[PDB]
Amino acid sequence: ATAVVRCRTRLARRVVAAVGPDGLLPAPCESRVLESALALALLTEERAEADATARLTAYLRTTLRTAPPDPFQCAVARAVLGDAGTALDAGLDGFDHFTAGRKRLMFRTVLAALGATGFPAVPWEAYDTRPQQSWLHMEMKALKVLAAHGTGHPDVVRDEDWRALLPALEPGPAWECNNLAQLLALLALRHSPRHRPALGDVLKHVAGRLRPDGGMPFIDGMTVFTTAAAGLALSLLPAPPACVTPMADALALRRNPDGGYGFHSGVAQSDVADTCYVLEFLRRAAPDRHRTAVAEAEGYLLALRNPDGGFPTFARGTSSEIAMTAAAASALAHDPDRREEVDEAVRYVVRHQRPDGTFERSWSRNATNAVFRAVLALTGVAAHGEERRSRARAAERALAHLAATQNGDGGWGHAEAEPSDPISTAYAVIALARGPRARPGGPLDRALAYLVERQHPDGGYRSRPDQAGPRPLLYDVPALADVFVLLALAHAT
Ligand SMILES: CC(C)=CCC/C(C)=C/CC/C(C)=C(\F)COP(=O)(O)OP(=O)(O)O
Ligand SMILES: [Mg+2]
Ligand SMILES: [Mg+2]
Repeated sequence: ATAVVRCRTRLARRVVAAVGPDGLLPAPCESRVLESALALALLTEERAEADATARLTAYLRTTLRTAPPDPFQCAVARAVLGDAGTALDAGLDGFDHFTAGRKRLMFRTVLAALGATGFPAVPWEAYDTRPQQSWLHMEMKALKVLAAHGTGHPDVVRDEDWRALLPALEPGPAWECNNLAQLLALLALRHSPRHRPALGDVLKHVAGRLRPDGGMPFIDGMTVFTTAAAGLALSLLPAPPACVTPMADALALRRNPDGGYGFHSGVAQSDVADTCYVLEFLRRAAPDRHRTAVAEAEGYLLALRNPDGGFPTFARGTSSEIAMTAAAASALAHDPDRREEVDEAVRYVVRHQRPDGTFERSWSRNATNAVFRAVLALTGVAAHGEERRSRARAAERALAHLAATQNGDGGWGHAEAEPSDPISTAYAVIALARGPRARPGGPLDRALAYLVERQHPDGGYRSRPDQAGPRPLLYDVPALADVFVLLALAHAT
């Protein structure tokens, strides 16, 4: 076969082999500077776990010298190891997202709590947030408490503020698998005498979470998202492997009561991104065997839909997002009775395409992610007449954006002038596979050649990460590189 089909075959063998007997693809998260700095400040303040704090310190120094992250995470590390204002500006430099205002408050309060700058001079209600992802309520309350105590106004804190932090005192792994949220809550809780009896036991577990490199990961892992994406890729191969069945079973038995899926085992918060991948996978690999879970996932998505036709990530009434809306459109299009909601979602996508053919950055920091999501919805949903033309013109502009920004090596990076990486290129490939058939030396041809070239001798891919959280801060789940390249090659072959 062609070099691309051979590449696809070697990668599929590797992804199949990585799926365990429990049907899950392990997907641990790498250490991150931000959480390792917060863990270091917490353990230092409590004079606890000397061995762990020594390793955290060495991890932070090594990482700053060899692989420094964005300016905000660097300023955080420097504050705990020891300009805050300019680092925050460069970190949120052109962060064009509906959460920018909240991120400015969050990030500045983090830095102030670590003694690098003053606390924001804002009304205490600024830390109020409507219910969204479960752990966000806890994070904002933690920051409010830290600011209240940090500025000398502890009496400001109300019992409803403390109550939101109680999950951080539970034994074992972090609530919702989110180490950042627990660390912020514990930094706040250590200021409360009536909560300190529970603090000692949890610092022991926090300290035990360190990874081999001495750091602390953002989250425990992303095995639900990764397993679902990998099953989708494998189910798109000409002859899908047998393992797709235990993978579908592993996902289905983890569904939440609302019918959706969280990003890892034990995450009770469902989200649209995870659910759409599981739904797409189950629809292809086990539509009868898991008919009930499929129906429950569709119901989950429809219950989240916003009145504007778009879909949020976590909760109805939070701002719709383009990538989530395109994903839900594609996932819901397999039933002809949801046509009205699918059409309204695709129209939302078209309405929000930018004048240069792009869409948005949100949970991915490359522009190609939202392009690939949008192009699949624009070209995957059936449509005719006026609506077909409108969607085809929008898809054409998106694919033209890809062609206009393709790097010389055939790949794409996080931004137009960034070096290529396999994940960003994988997303572009999925979109381009909906354009005209590949030709010698054309954009899709060259992107496939790039991916062929970047394959490791062990058949895998090592990529710069693209996932962000809290946005726009990158975190690294290495298992995703192989999975998304395979999804790209399955789409394109
Ligand atoms: C699965 C995908 C790709 C999309 C949905 C987001 C998920 C479930 C990602 C897993 C990691 C995680 C806890 C976050 F990114 C949420 O960040 P955080 O709550 O800090 O985000 P902000 O709302 O503050 O930006
Ligand atoms: Mg957050
Ligand atoms: Mg978080």
